Amino acid sequence: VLSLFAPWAKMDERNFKDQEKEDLVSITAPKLDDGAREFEVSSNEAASPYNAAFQTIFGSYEPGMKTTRELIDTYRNLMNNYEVDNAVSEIVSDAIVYEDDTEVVALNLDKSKFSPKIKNMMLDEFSDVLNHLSFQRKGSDHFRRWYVDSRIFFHKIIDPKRPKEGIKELRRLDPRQVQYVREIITETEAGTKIVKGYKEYFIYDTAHESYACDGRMYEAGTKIKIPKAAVVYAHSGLVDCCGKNIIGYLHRAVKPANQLKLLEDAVVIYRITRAPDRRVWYVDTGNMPARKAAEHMQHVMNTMKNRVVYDASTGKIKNQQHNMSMTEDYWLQRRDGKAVTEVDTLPGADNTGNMEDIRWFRQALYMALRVPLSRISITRDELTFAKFIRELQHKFEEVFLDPLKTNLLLKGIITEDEWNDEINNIKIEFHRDSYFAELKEAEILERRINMLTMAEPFIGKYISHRTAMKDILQMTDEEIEQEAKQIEEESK
Amino acid sequence: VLSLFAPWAKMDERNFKDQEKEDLVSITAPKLDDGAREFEVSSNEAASPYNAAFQTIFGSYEPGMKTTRELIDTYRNLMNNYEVDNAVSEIVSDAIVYEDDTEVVALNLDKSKFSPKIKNMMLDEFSDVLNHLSFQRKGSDHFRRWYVDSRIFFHKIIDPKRPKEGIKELRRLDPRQVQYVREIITETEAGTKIVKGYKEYFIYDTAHESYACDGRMYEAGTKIKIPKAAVVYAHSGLVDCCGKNIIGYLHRAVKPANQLKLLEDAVVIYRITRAPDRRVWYVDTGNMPARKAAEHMQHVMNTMKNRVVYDASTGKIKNQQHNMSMTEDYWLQRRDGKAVTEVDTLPGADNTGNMEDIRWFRQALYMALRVPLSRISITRDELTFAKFIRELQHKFEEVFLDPLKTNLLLKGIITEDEWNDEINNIKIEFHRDSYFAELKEAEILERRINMLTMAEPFIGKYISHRTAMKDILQMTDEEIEQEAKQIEEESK
Amino acid sequence: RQTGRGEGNFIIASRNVVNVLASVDTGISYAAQGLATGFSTDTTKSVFAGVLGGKYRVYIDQYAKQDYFTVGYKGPNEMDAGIYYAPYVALTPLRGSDPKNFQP
Amino acid sequence: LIAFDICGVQPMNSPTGQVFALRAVYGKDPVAAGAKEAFHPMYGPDAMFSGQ
Amino acid sequence: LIAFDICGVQPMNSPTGQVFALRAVYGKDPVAAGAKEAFHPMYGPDAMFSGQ
Repeated sequence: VLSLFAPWAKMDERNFKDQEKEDLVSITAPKLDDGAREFEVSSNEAASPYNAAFQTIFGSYEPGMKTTRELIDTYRNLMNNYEVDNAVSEIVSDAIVYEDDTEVVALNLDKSKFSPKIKNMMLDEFSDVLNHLSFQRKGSDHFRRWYVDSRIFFHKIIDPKRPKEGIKELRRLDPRQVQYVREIITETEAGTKIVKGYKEYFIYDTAHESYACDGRMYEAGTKIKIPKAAVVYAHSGLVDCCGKNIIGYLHRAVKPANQLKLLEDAVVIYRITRAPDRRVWYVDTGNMPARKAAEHMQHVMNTMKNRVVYDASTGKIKNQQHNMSMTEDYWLQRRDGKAVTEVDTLPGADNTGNMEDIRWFRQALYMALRVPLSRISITRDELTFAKFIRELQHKFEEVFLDPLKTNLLLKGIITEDEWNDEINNIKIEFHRDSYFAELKEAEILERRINMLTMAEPFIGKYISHRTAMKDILQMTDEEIEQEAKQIEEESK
Repeated sequence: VLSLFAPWAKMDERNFKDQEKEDLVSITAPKLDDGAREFEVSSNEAASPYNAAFQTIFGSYEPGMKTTRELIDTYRNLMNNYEVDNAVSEIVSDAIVYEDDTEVVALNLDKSKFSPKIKNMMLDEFSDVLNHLSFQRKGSDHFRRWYVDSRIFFHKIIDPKRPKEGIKELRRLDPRQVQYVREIITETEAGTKIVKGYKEYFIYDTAHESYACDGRMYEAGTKIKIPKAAVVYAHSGLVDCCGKNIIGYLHRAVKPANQLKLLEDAVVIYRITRAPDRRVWYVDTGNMPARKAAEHMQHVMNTMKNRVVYDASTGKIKNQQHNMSMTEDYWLQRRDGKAVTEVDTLPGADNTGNMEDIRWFRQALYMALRVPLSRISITRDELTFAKFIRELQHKFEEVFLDPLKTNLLLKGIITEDEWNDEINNIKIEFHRDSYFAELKEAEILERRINMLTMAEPFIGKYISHRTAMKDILQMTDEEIEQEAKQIEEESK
Repeated sequence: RQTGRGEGNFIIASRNVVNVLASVDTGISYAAQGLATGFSTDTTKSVFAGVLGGKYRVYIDQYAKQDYFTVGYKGPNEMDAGIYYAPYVALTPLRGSDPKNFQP
Repeated sequence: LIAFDICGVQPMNSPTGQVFALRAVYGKDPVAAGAKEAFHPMYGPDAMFSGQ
Repeated sequence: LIAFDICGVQPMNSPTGQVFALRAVYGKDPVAAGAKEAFHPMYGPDAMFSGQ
């Protein structure tokens, strides 16, 4: 494709080949769990370079990506509405946590290390990974975009002449312009059951030449093929009823979010219309040609029309005198002894509701936005919510594992085998709201003390002190010995 | 008859031969309550390995999967619907609990074992199985799909040239891409009861030919017969009123989920339609051929139409200026004295609710999702729910126990006979949230402490200290003696 | 070529054809024949004789009037069949009696 | 018996049913003498049609 | 369809490409009737060219 990606191709081609070397065969369905859109291809003997690409590019490009565009557009439109904005804010706030002079996302390398100093190298790289996002200042925004859009992608930079020192700051890719694909690179007797290596690369789309609310978009119109190694990315493990139609967390609320604002708007238009007085004059203009017939109607209007309008700039009636009528005296000069020329009034903006149904709908929406029921101590709802946030962080986390292994491998700090054994678990942790974290511990302590207090009369009779520490205070034995030793020291 | 699966074909055939040597004969029964579809074959047909192709073709005209597809597609949408989705989330959350510096479901071999070396190997193998499934990261997703779909399947991988060592990671098979079948290999003098081993194999399929929203472009073409032994699977003990139709946990919601949706939308439509002002103008255009009559109508409606629009992006009225009239004064005319020209005003989506029905149905629905009524201390409802969660866990778990058996057996660590003797009980224990566990135990202890305290005045007169320790504190004899030993030493 | 959907995948033929198929080495080989073992020839037990080369489903036409075979194609779908049978009503029993003489 | 081993069925839910079929047809008017099927399996495609 | 790997492709990023060939020649004049290609497989070497 382009030599521009040569260092990545080297990484991607090797990974592909190593995967092919494993006979993961006799597998009917392609070995795909989630993510990328596969395009079945076939090959003569082993591969059909650029033949497959023609068929793949056109076969996947034409019938596709419309859905992706719509989902993103929808999610942004959703985000821009009242209380969605807040729900997103709350998630982002809880998900990306930092405070004055405290911890930030951090690489907790507490597991076995190579010698063991590799940890210093990894920690230094980690700091740069954050610097390459400017996470410490923009982390909230990167997260929000991922959460809201369901996905995020960044281009990785290689020197490329001296690639070991070449990793630079990341380049975010436009939403709706990324197609993640896989190829089923095999065909054989009765349908391929041959190792499915796929390559797993991306297609960079360009030229979103359409429109959006109050604007137009522009780009190149080219389709660029990339192996995978070149891009840092993440996406939610959320798929709609069909295929690999990847959706966001915001997807679930699209329905009710819109019907709710629709109901609110319906109430508003209901209240607005009919608010001013309304009435039609009926006029008998018969036995005349239209040329003259119109005079009866035109006359009544010209002299008796209520030409008065409300001043909404200043609370007054526009330039009227005297200050206010006691009655509106109207009259008609009847052409005959018949009630044919008259005024027929219409109903006003009556207080029909009971504008309460809307309360059910809003309640339902708040919840639907993935927020605690209590938002408009310790509870199951909070614990549940916190677990959700933690999982969002885990999904997002790849953004710091990917560029990390990338430069460690590009530079010559870590080998592929070492990465594979370290992780496993090199989990990047995050800070949690300190107020609530301390509160949680405080509540725990109070309960533990109350239990100890009640237990107390028998701590020297039925339950030992060590046992009480282990069951009442939920202490480990090492913890118990440490507490006893510190007490002994203090006692002297 | 694909040689590609020979390692498992061999396992199934050996099992079958062992069944042939069993005397569990003279059985009218299909020998199955919940499982594979029933078909019959002659023994001479069955004798050929290609009988599978033949039976597959028969089964193709009684598709099986078509029904399961309709059920699953329904289940997928129920999961997708708000106030269904969340119940599933809570269930999944409790079924598989994750925490920092905490274990995950693990194999607890505290029961009789053939050997401590095997024990060590099995524990490591169990871990490799979880690693193969990426359980530590995706265990809850696999579970969710299982709960909703009623089942999960996985394709096993064997080298197969070194099928002791080349044991590779599972490929999740999506329900609707697979069916479980069983054949009667026998005939007799009207009513065969001859040993029916059945083999119980699987058939692979897939189809995106039918309607899809997106992301679906594949079809199995021919179907593939897979040895039973080649598939890891689990399913809930939930079946239909007939046959072997496997039912998901959300099947209960099929009725009320949609009843609620139906009512909700009806309420919304009711409220929106007829919310804004609606009115009909009438013009007396009589004594004209029709096209001519319209001129009179146009002479009125082109002046009467209130060509004003409500801006829902910004709450404004388009073409309103000046700010707002005190009244809407219209003039309508007629060519005779006949009160025919007029304007009608129309309803009026009145605030009739009494929005109580939708609420009753929502509560009923929510309960139907197998959740506590306390959801939107420790109670019977919570305990009942926990029992439910364990029931789910103990069916799901086949997903780990099956490959555990297979891998150990292939390696040459265990024999099948040994497997059958050890299990019995090689229970894998699931992690449960320690927060709630602590609360439960603490409450239990509080009550036990209070009982002890109250008993105290006659603990040395009518009942003993031992009595209280075993009856109130619910200690075992060993527990009492050991606890005392520790107390006595602490007292020194 | 004729259907555009797929090659023949089944054979229905005179027992004699089958006797030949079952007695010849159907694989790619030098030359060979012997007693029939390759396919069932016994219409007592089935119609389905076996699969030729693992490729075509072979059946016995027990009523061939002379000696012939038919080869054909059936796809995975119901539309790709050539021949259709939409039963709509089938084998529905009637039970009762005629009370005039009350016989079943 | 092997009555349906090679037969499509799609059992009807009414007597006297129907089936539809579609041919891709070139030459402007789909209904014409000499009209030709774009993907006819036996007859070859016309390469001049989209070209010279 | 038949794969296009039965032939070369050289897809282009522009219309109208060109191909250059380097034909080794002999007989003191690159452009002449009778001039010959040094490595044309149909013909043997001119066995006496540098010789008799």
